[PDB]
Amino acid sequence: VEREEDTVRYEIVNNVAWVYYNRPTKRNAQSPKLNRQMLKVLTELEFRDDVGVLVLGGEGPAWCAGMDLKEYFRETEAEGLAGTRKAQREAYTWWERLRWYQKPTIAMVHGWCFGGAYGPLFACDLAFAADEAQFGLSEVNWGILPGGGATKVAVDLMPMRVAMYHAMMGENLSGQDAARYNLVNESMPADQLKARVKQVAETLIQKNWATVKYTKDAVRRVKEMTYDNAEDYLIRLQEGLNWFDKSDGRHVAMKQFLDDKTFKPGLGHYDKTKTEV
Amino acid sequence: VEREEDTVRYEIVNNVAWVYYNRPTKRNAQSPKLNRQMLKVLTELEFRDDVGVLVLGGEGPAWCAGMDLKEYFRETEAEGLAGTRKAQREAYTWWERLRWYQKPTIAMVHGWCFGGAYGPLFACDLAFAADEAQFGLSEVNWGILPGGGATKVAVDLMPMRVAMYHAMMGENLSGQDAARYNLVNESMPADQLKARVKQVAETLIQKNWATVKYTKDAVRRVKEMTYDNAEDYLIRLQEGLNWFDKSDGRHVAMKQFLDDKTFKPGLGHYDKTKTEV
Amino acid sequence: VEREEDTVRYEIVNNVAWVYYNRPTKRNAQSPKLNRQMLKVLTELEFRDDVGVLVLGGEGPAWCAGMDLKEYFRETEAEGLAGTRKAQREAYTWWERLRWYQKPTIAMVHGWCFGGAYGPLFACDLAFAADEAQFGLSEVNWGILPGGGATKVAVDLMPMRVAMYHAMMGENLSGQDAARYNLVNESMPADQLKARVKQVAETLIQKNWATVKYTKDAVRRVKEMTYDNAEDYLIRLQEGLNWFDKSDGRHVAMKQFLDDKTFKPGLGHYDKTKTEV
Amino acid sequence: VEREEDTVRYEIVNNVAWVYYNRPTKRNAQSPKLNRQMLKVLTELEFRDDVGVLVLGGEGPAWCAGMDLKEYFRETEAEGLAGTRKAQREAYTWWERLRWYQKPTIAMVHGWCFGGAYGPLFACDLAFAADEAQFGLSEVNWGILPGGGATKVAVDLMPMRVAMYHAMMGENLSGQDAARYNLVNESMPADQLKARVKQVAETLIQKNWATVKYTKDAVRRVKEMTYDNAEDYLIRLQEGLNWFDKSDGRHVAMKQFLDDKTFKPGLGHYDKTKTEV
Amino acid sequence: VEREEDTVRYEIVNNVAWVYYNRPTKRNAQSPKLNRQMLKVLTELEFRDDVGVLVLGGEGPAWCAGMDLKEYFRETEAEGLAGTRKAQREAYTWWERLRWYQKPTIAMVHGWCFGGAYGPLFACDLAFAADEAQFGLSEVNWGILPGGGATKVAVDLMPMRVAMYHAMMGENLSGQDAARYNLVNESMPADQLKARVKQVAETLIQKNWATVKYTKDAVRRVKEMTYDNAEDYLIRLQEGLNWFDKSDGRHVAMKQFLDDKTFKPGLGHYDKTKTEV
Amino acid sequence: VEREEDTVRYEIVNNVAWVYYNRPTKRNAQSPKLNRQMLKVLTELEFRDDVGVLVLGGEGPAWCAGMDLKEYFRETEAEGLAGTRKAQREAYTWWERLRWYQKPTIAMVHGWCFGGAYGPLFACDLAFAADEAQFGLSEVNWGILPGGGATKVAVDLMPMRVAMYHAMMGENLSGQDAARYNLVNESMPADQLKARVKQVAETLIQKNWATVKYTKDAVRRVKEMTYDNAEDYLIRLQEGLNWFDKSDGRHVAMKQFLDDKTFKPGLGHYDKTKTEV
Ligand SMILES: CC(=O)SCCNC(=O)CCNC(=O)[C@H](O)C(C)(C)COP(=O)(O)OP(=O)(O)OC[C@H]1O[C@@H](n2cnc3c(N)ncnc32)[C@H](O)[C@@H]1OP(=O)(O)O
Ligand SMILES: CC(=O)SCCNC(=O)CCNC(=O)[C@H](O)C(C)(C)COP(=O)(O)OP(=O)(O)OC[C@H]1O[C@@H](n2cnc3c(N)ncnc32)[C@H](O)[C@@H]1OP(=O)(O)O
Ligand SMILES: CC(=O)SCCNC(=O)CCNC(=O)[C@H](O)C(C)(C)COP(=O)(O)OP(=O)(O)OC[C@H]1O[C@@H](n2cnc3c(N)ncnc32)[C@H](O)[C@@H]1OP(=O)(O)O
Ligand SMILES: CC(=O)SCCNC(=O)CCNC(=O)[C@H](O)C(C)(C)COP(=O)(O)OP(=O)(O)OC[C@H]1O[C@@H](n2cnc3c(N)ncnc32)[C@H](O)[C@@H]1OP(=O)(O)O
Ligand SMILES: CC(=O)SCCNC(=O)CCNC(=O)[C@H](O)C(C)(C)COP(=O)(O)OP(=O)(O)OC[C@H]1O[C@@H](n2cnc3c(N)ncnc32)[C@H](O)[C@@H]1OP(=O)(O)O
Ligand SMILES: CC(=O)SCCNC(=O)CCNC(=O)[C@H](O)C(C)(C)COP(=O)(O)OP(=O)(O)OC[C@H]1O[C@@H](n2cnc3c(N)ncnc32)[C@H](O)[C@@H]1OP(=O)(O)O
Repeated sequence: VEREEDTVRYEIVNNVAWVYYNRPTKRNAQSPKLNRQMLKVLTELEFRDDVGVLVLGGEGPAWCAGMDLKEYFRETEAEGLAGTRKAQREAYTWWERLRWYQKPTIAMVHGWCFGGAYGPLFACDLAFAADEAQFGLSEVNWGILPGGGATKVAVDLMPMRVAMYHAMMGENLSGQDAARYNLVNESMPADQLKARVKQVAETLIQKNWATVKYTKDAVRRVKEMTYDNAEDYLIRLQEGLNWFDKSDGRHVAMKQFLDDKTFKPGLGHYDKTKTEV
Repeated sequence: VEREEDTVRYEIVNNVAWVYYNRPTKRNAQSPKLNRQMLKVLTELEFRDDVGVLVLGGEGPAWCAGMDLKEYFRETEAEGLAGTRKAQREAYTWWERLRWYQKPTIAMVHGWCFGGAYGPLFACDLAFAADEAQFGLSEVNWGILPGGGATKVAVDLMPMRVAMYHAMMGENLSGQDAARYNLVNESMPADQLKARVKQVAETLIQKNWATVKYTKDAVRRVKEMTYDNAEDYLIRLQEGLNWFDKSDGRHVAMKQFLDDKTFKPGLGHYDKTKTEV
Repeated sequence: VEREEDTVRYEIVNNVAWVYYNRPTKRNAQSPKLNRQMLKVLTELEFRDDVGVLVLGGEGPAWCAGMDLKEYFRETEAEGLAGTRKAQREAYTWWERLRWYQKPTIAMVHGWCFGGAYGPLFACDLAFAADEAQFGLSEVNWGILPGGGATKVAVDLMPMRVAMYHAMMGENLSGQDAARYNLVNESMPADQLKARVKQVAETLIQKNWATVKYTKDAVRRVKEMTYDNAEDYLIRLQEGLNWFDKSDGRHVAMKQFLDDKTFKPGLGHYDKTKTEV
Repeated sequence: VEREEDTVRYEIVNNVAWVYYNRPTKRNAQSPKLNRQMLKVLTELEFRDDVGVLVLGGEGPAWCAGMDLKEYFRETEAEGLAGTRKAQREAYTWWERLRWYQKPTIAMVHGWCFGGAYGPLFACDLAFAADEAQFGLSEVNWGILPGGGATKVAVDLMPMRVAMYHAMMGENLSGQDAARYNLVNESMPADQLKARVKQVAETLIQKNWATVKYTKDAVRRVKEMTYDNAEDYLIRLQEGLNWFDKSDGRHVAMKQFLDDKTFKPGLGHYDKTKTEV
Repeated sequence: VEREEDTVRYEIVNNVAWVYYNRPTKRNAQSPKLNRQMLKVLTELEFRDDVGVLVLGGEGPAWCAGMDLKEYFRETEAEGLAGTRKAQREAYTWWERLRWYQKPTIAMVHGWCFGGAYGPLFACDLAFAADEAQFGLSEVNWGILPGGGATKVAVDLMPMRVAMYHAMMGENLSGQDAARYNLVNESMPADQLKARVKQVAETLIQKNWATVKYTKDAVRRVKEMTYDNAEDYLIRLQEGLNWFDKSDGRHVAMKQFLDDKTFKPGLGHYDKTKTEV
Repeated sequence: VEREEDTVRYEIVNNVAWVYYNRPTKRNAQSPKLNRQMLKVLTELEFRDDVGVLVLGGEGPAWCAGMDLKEYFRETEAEGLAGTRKAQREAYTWWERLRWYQKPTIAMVHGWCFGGAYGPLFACDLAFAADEAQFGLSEVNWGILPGGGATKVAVDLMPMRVAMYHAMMGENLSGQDAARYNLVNESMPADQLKARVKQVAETLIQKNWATVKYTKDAVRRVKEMTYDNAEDYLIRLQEGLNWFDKSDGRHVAMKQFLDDKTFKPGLGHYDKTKTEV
């Protein structure tokens, strides 16, 4: 998409950064330009005290139709290994920046999600789809295996049988099927999707943000640990959150529940407006 | 709950130990008193030749509403690190004793199941819920991450997307949702739950008890092994069961199927009354 | 089944090897004869340029009712450890040959699938069941734990709760339940099953066969890797596929999509008839 | 050793708890009495503000000659599985309490170290031996495999070849050989051993104690992680140490090096007497 | 080496099977003929009640100079993938049969040990070298990476730095260096090697053979487990050894130590001649 | 070191890129300027057809004295979390670029190597030290745990006991000790070090460069795999090297050994001047 700075756009609304792939006429294909610009935008939004949540959406009828077969594959193969490695590092680096983002991330998938879009899909903590969205590991249909981690995304989110069929047959899952097999959290009609995402973002914004970061990372990390190692790890993490959370939110919440009896944590969030312990 | 020995109760009925969290007016919150008494009760029931199955239920409207914010957190923080570590070891030790219990374990979850109740929920081999039960990682709602292993429980039982939403949003799953996402085996109306649990216990009691112990441990252990390592491990385990099972139940069953033709193992259990090989 | 060479049969139809367990009157039980003959048949079909897909079905009312309690267990125990180890190696070796087969594999499960049939069930990449099929870890019902890897199969395919219940209770899953819990891909009436399998095989045959092999192995392998290790591994695999695929199918497909615009990989396979890059 | 409270002794000298196995005439064999008393002593010393280091030594000519063949094995086998499991839990629990101890631990091994003494040997962070000490996995010589984790100790400390020979041949390593193969840190004549241990303890006491705890745990934990997972884990740990260390020792040390230039951390410890940042 | 049955020879002496690679004039290169014959010989010796130990040596100046560049590589590449896979399976299968052998195995390495000889070298439990032996990952010197697992052998036995240098530089280790870096147990002059191996074999033959098998497997297996998983695994293994060991050697040994006081297991093996418990 | 472009220097000599940390008067401390410039230099040298090997040395009396306590820690803490994360990503990213470098890497450590220098030390494939070099995890001496992966470096290279002592005691290893415990490959007098490194580089340059890359990565990767997974992985890697190596060096070498008999791979590298197969 001619200018690099035009390949991604964003708006800040009510402390949510709404970030969009912005190559609509190229179905939001991941070119090196988009991969560099997406990192730049993610890097500048990450530690803004007024950005609580990042939503990743797409302009036009695609969410993301994968890597750019022209600009990511053909043009880089022409500059040899050096060009291939530079292009790969640009794509992998922004998926990783999104995966470990300081703020909670949400995929808003209204349309086409193919191939190398699976990395960014997985890198979002939560994911909400339109019924009319279509998800495919289309890689087998153009003679390549599902790289950019896409095979691992399918295996880490979906049942083995479902991942195997998805990668071998290159057939598409509807939003409803993507939700049934846990590729995404939920599917709904396209005309309801933005409002649901906005509601989820507004709920996260009400939580202690430090607590949400430590929790979302804990979920990602304890997948790659034994039960017994994860038990000790979660204790170590809470000691870190104790340092990070200057608001001392656990003591604030304990006072509101035990002493004030103004909320029940089983039924709703503590009031982080209040600061008395 | 004033006296330590009153924090847990049990009944033995038809070789099933029905164990209940017994702090109903405190929603069965896990205080250090309950954590010590639960270990004591589990330890004394474990190797009783008349206890075939242990069911973990709760008195009052909660199953278990998590750790006691007053007695487990506030009062122990006041005695410093020493008090915190003593309290943590008491909670972790009984969840582990339950997780590796000599006898099959069943969670009977009729009501509230929150936070640090996830360890005991996972430590039960099987789990049956009331439709009216509510399951939550409420930790984020009082500003802490889901410790006492609860994050790992969510990740080891439920699809990653579901675990992520559950831990970040602190919203509750109904019994039906808890069953759909494999937090529990089944959900049913509260008025049907005890009878279903009683039926499941009576089925396990009819199996070779040594076989059930070796099998339930095998399921837990092979999650943390490669396929190829698990293949050899399962051979090693059967050699152990051969030693442990004095009834020589595999030869008893082989005679009943091959020679007597009185049962078909695909369709029902062998008669462990009979002892001829 | 008296002669070893009669324990397995196959037909080649439209480049699909239809292989059948052929001990119908013994419910296709895995005897040492069948284990040796199944390896021999799999070994001779594997690298045939006219075999694109292998389907594993069964003659008679069983798919596979497990190991032969008479010929695999009783008769080998009578020749001691030496006989037991020889028999075990014959069973494990053919399940492994099937699991890593050069060609895509499909389980066509019309009927009984018990115990040590789980290894071959898992060793097939894809699996399609009749509603009337019945799947059981019947091992607990004859006093043994689910060996021949069967416990690991249950844990690698199904949710932990479901695997635990399945192994401890020795109750059977219907085809529909086997599909809901991802033991198989799909369930349908028995009279529709062969046609669905034939359709799936004919779709795989249309893909680049080298691409399908590399992909199906990738799915199996990345389960046993961290996300970050799997990212690099998938790059290494594509470099291998580049060598293996003399048809240079990725460049063929790129031309058809970018230059010719005759297909869209999100919506269907490239035409591997064409050879221009 | 008739009274349980006599099976272990300790002295506090210059903030070092010198703990000794105290069954000299039974070569410090681990009986259930000693296993219970060792946990009690470790538990009461752990969080003493005047205990900086714990040294584990032995009275008489043995350090520890393993499990008590009479009181740990024979007498417990006589009370059946229940007695065996109680005895095993008592031994495993104190080795684990020592392995994760709040304070740095040192093994002072002057003499015999056999079998089930390997768990406590490994559970000590550091280990110093007399030339005249003798270390053996003597288990094979009395027909058992090296349990109580001893096989794993040998594999986690020594080269595979050395561990294999040690476990299969049941021959003894001298102190010098134990040091060459990294079973211990150092070996020296018995008459020099206590002074070296005293010197090592006095060096640890001069460090920031919170820093030593976080570091020693980090070493133990990162063995069971991939490089890339360990990188993130070590960041999480430092955030915890930031909370735990009220002395804010990293800022104290930075001032002494950058501003005051009174020490060089490459060459010695910062002065934790000073409190200015 | 013209006839397949001539590629391997063996002698039985004092219950030790002395097996030799027998292609001396081809430096004992692993051809498909040798790979098939080595499996056949290993398979027939394994469960002989008069074979306690297997030693793997070589005829002529090589132990094993790796895979046969002519018969294993060139001739099989000429029959395509099918020929390559058949040849690979023959080599891998016998290395694995040796690695998990029922009996203890010893490598007697008097001379050249190169490349694909590392699999068999590692598959032997113990290894003894001549000073004049030379060990090399010569693969880099003929433009291939160290396959047949050789890279993994180097990493599992030697320090990472040593393995890296060994694989990248294709320079040779002397016997003494091979012992210093734990590729083998010991190095000695060639004229002393056979007698040392004979002495080691005669020591293993005096141990309880079932105990040696369970122990040697435990060492190999606990490398691929967390400490805490290995603790439970070793308990499971002893339950298996209890079944396998009809001699009830642990009770025999306990009587000889506790009651008879005729041996000290720290200092020597129990007398397995005696059978009283 | 005032200008960013001055913090690193390099020379190309005989196809070796000699790269030096260039803040001699600050003992080559890793400031954000150096971390950015080191990535830039590594990135531009990596795919130069005239760069076969990269050596990492240091100007002045240090190799690398760790992170810059002023510019990496103090100044970034002053810009908050955003500044800390930016600085961490710059350091981690260049250590990783070096660790997976297309070309073989060598650490030339003539002097001080402290703390956060361990990441770059480990990221070099090979390492050669001066006797007068001093290696320390000095972190404990300034009250922090050994981050920037340094703890993991110590555990992945050195015996557990040695790593534990090194991290807890903050005492320094000499070059000779660093070599004995496998932190580096070799130690020699400082006046011999450059010539030895030059000789090692000139040997690597004579090998097939594609072969060296695939091999060095294989060594790093198979540490984090089971034996059985590593066996298959190494086959996959050779298929990749077959694609990457246009020189078809394995067939060139096979001709020189089998047909021409001009070299013996056990004793030296094939002549990659020659191109006939
Ligand atoms: C660390 C962890 O494990 S987090 C613990 C789980 N976190 C939670 O969110 C549960 C905390 N408590 C809850 O929200 C309860 O389950 C509820 C509020 C949903 C139950 O609702 P209700 O039926 O309305 O009960 P209510 O809130 O009135 O509780 C009744 C009593 O139980 C006590 N109680 C309930 N949960 C807890 C708890 N986790 N710790 C301590 N006391 C508790 C209440 O303080 C109250 O005590 P009081 O009447 O003596 O003042
Ligand atoms: C170790 C493992 O893999 S466990 C093996 C699986 N375990 C099982 O529970 C299956 C064992 N057998 C079964 O239960 C069968 O599938 C059944 C009974 C459900 C099939 O039901 P039916 O259609 O009624 O068949 P029926 O039991 O009459 O079997 C027919 C024949 O097959 C034989 N057969 C069935 N399964 C097996 C088996 N696993 N091993 C050996 N023979 C078997 C029967 O002995 C009988 O032989 P016969 O007629 O020559 O005497
Ligand atoms: C390596 C990977 O990640 S694989 C990439 C994913 N693979 C895929 O199968 C997606 C490839 N493209 C698709 O199939 C598209 O999503 C479609 C065809 C389903 C979208 O359908 P349509 O709405 O009919 O769009 P259409 O195919 O006409 O595409 C519109 C434009 O986007 C371009 N485009 C679409 N996807 C890509 C892509 N992945 N790379 C580059 N350009 C692309 C098309 O070339 C076309 O460009 P043009 O009009 O300038 O010639
Ligand atoms: C987080 C980590 O990586 S920990 C960093 C490693 N930690 C350490 O212990 C090293 C810290 N520094 C050292 O101890 C040095 O290597 C020494 C002191 C051993 C070198 O000894 P000397 O040769 O006597 O050098 P000296 O201490 O005088 O240092 C010379 C200059 O380098 C600076 N310097 C040395 N190391 C560092 C460092 N790690 N960060 C910042 N500046 C440093 C000194 O401040 C001094 O600056 P100045 O002269 O402008 O005031
Ligand atoms: C399961 C495990 O952990 S295996 C335990 C370790 N196994 C071993 O091989 C050690 C067993 N015992 C030994 O061999 C001793 O260390 C020795 C024999 C080397 C010590 O040698 P000596 O100094 O000659 O001591 P000796 O054998 O005379 O033992 C002295 C006393 O300690 C007792 N004792 C020694 N080790 C043990 C033990 N592991 N369990 C129980 N009692 C023991 C002896 O029975 C004897 O008791 P008695 O005098 O009341 O009859
Ligand atoms: C894939 C892998 O496993 S790599 C295999 C290991 N790679 C190697 O570097 C070893 C290859 N061969 C060697 O270098 C030999 O060990 C040597 C050269 C060191 C032995 O040195 P010498 O004693 O001088 O023996 P020489 O090279 O003359 O070999 C004698 C015979 O053995 C043959 N031979 C030796 N090694 C091999 C081998 N790996 N494959 C096939 N034939 C071999 C030689 O071709 C020669 O055959 P010929 O006399 O019939 O023509």
